[PDB]
Amino acid sequence: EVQLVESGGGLVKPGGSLRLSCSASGFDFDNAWMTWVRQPPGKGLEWVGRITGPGEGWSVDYAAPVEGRFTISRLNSINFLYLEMNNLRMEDSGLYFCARTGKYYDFWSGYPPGEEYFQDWGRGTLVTVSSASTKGPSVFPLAPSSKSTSGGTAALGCLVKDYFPEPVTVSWNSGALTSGVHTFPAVLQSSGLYSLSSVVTVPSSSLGTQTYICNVNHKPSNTKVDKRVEPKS
Amino acid sequence: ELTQETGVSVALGDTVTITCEGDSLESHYASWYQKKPGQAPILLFYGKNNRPSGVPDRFSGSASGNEASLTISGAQAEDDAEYYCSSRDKSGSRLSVFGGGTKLTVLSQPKAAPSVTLFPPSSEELQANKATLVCLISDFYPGAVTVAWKADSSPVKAGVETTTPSKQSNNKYAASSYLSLTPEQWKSHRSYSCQVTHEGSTVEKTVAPTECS
Amino acid sequence: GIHFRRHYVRHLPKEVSQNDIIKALASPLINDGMVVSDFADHVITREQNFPTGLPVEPVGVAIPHTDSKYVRQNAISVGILAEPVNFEDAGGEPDPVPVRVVFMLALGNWFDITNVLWWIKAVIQDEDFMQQLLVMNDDEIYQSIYTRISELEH
Repeated sequence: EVQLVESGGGLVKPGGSLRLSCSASGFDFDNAWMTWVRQPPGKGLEWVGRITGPGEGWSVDYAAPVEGRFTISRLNSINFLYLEMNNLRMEDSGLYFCARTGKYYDFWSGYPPGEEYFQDWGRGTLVTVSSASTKGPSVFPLAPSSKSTSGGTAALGCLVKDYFPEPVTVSWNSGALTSGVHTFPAVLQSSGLYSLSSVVTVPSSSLGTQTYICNVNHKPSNTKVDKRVEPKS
Repeated sequence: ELTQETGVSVALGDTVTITCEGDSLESHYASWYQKKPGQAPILLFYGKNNRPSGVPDRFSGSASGNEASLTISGAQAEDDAEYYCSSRDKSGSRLSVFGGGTKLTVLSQPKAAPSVTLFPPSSEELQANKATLVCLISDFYPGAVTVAWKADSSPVKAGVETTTPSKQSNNKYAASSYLSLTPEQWKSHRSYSCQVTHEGSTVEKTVAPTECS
Repeated sequence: GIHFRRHYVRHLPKEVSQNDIIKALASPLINDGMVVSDFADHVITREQNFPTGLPVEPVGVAIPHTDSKYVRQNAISVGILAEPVNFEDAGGEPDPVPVRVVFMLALGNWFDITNVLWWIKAVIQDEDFMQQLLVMNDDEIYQSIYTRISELEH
């Protein structure tokens, strides 16, 4: 079985450096061409660069916006591929994939140097370039009301505001309330900080009797918050 | 350098063609990749007529002029995914490039209108010098909505943050939108509104500073 | 670059088989250490599985090769056949291809492979030049092919 396993992704400030690693097994790595591809948040796949094989003397080609700041290399004795990234910018943020690269050329209709295709991929390593600092959330209640009640059930939640970096975990009643719980994925604000919301749909006929406490845990800042959400008067 | 259509829709069981256009395709073949969120891309087709074995036979590629095409004959629900083309950026180049990707929606479920819930700023947050409108959009299908905000009746573009829709555990989609404003702006107008348009149907929720939180 | 030397050209007699052609054309490449010792055997293996017969007019052509990992330095060896010998068709065709001109490729660099296939495609479509390959002696063929190869490396 082919396996490609990327590592080294993480948080880095604008202007800093990071080194990605890709461990390869299950194929003839020493003779394989290998490509790095990245996916910016909410965006498409972007070709980053490619290192060739022994017959080409391990030459490398790079995408224009990355040329002079990125270096690709390999250490064949341990089946590793590397990507070294300097003067990182916010737009370098995203998920970086390792890909085993095939070569294709059709004799009668092809044109040099044919085409490269990506026949096995890793799962990616995440690169976050951001000048923000670790910060725990503020947690605000989303009170149920007559406006958040369809008829049979009611909606209430917790607004988890202005934290960094991801992630934050939200449970209700210490993990006792699981049914009807919906934690929405975070939004990234132009400030550099994240916000999300968790809402729980509960019996309209229980808001006076049942307690609802959301439990917000932000490991990167060592912050836990417990917040009772009740109807307002 | 390689252009694809942003999104296409297909009915279950039909045939759909996705195309990719660029000068270099007049000299080079394209390869094709499927990608779903949180999963590695998969090569579907490359070259004149090469389907890697293990790829289902309903996928096929072709080429004509400055265009390359991926055809799925009998779209299955698994095929709902993003599709990327790739080739040389320029004829004779050693570099490569991808197209921007096409989102293929395979309609395998009844259309479902979004449930919209709109929360006003909490009094706690008003006591900090900030104010957040929270519009939660749930259980819609297919997974594309647009969201518009209104101050009274006039629209507001400043301070809006909307997430991309995300697949829930029951195969429908969710999204959330946030309108950030100052507490003076919030108490100023008579109401604000979150407007969610989905398949030409706009559903609107409204909250007022006449309190409740 | 690509090594092409005088004993990388040779005329071959009337009673040679596909395997004899491969071994003859590979002999000088082995002798010069351009390729591994069993290089001919891998070309036969690769040919049995992926034939390289080109049924072009007026003269049939073959481009036998193996994997680049069996190459130590880029080289090409050329064979002119007395009688036509049949190669299976490269485009999966069932009909065999009569071949009198053979280009054995021993290329370890993908950019040379594609540059060389492109060049061969232009060469076999030159009816004049093909007809010369059937009458020139080894020194003439080597002189003609060598100056053309040199036009690829640049």
